[PDB]
Amino acid sequence: ALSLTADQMVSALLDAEPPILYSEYPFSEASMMGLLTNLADRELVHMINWAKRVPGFVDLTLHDQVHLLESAWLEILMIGLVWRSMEHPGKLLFAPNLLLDRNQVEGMVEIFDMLLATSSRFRMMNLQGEEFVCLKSIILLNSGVYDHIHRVLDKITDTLIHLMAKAGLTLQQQHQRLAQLLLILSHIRHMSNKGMEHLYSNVVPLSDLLLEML
Amino acid sequence: MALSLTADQMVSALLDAEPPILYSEYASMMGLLTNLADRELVHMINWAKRVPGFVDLTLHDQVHLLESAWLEILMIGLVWRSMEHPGKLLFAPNLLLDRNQGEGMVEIFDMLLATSSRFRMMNLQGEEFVCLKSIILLNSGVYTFKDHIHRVLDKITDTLIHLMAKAGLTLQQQHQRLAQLLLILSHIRHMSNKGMEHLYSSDLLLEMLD
Ligand SMILES: CC(F)(F)c1cc(F)ccc1-c1sc2cc(O)ccc2c1Oc1ccc(/C=C/C(=O)O)cc1
Ligand SMILES: CC(F)(F)c1cc(F)ccc1-c1sc2cc(O)ccc2c1Oc1ccc(/C=C/C(=O)O)cc1
Repeated sequence: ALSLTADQMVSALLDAEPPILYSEYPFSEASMMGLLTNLADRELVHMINWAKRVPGFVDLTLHDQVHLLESAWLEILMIGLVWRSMEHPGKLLFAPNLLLDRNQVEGMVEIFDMLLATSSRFRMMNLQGEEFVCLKSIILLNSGVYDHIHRVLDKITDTLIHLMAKAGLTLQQQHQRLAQLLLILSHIRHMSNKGMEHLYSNVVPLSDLLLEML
Repeated sequence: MALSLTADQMVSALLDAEPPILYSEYASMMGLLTNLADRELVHMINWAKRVPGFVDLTLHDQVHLLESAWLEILMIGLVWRSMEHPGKLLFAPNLLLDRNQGEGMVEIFDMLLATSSRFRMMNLQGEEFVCLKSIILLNSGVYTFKDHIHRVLDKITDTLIHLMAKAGLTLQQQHQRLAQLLLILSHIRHMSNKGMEHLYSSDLLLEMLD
């Protein structure tokens, strides 16, 4: 974990990427929720396989692994959502067969627009895939900490910087972009909080799930 | 305007803009905190107006940023004051509450303690603190409304790095510490949302700015 170079870290994260799942082959509030709920359920399974391939995660106790996934699972789904929705302005790509707009469930339009704004921010910054997988790993490891983990987090920070330095950015630009990316995570946390609020205002067996994976 | 300020000039402006540490009046624990928060809000507006680049913004934008960040700013201030008091939160010098003094807020309290311990373990400096508080003000509501904000945010980033470089930290330790600090802002946002929904369980901002 702490032995990996920045390049080894990147390739390991890239190859550990979860597959793009499909929705079940007009919508109502109930039907829309059912599709999204089912999609998220099947995605959680792959998220666990991905998490167990994130450097330093399996080094943790099963107790800590459950706690980190329980806190970050919606954040991870959301950043995954806004990432694949980058090439679709004004639209969210939940699934290749499920591309929705603003007009496409009461109480969700606020978080929907927040996800759209985040996607536009990534597109404006021209977020790269190598940067995306680093941000996703950070979310997993940081969302539920409150010195092994912090050292792994520092390693991912070095990896991000390495990617920016290799891209030709000046050290000032490296620090600025790093700051810009990590501040977005605060907004992703915000969207998750509102999401966890609204959703639980069917798919929560991460403790159950992770244990049956063993 | 503020885009011409140096790192040291940015620090000096923020340090001198710092709000005073208010006192509590010499169950009803909520009443005291509500009153304290009310009086702190007035000074927060004065502080915000002195944050470099904040007055260059639309007033409606100034209001939006303040309403989105006001609890985050109150909390990071609390965490800052409580740094030298392990296991306690210093809402006021005469209002120092323990963990068990903290229905349901014991969760919010523990998160505030944990944040206080981290800043203590990181040995957060005052110059770093005022920068973090400035970031919170400018970043918390930027995705719920122009490019001026991001420019100002970029120079606060420049300021933070400068402070770390002056402290003697290596260039690797600089971006690592920068990352650690900003990741804590995510948890502060989390505490605010959890706090905001408990206060649940703001158009007067324009008046104070008018
Ligand atoms: C706006 C919105 F739809 F994204 C959205 C707005 C919110 F307030 C909250 C969540 C969302 C999301 S984002 C996520 C991204 C994707 O990769 C896949 C699914 C969707 C998921 O839909 C979901 C997600 C989880 C559940 C769980 C319910 C249960 O356990 O009973 C139900 C529907
Ligand atoms: C008490 C606590 F910190 F745990 C806590 C847990 C939460 F879930 C949410 C907020 C808090 C806090 S943090 C803040 C830090 C300080 O500088 C000053 C006061 C306190 C404030 O007490 C408050 C703050 C605001 C209000 C608003 C009431 C209204 O508008 O009517 C009421 C009480």
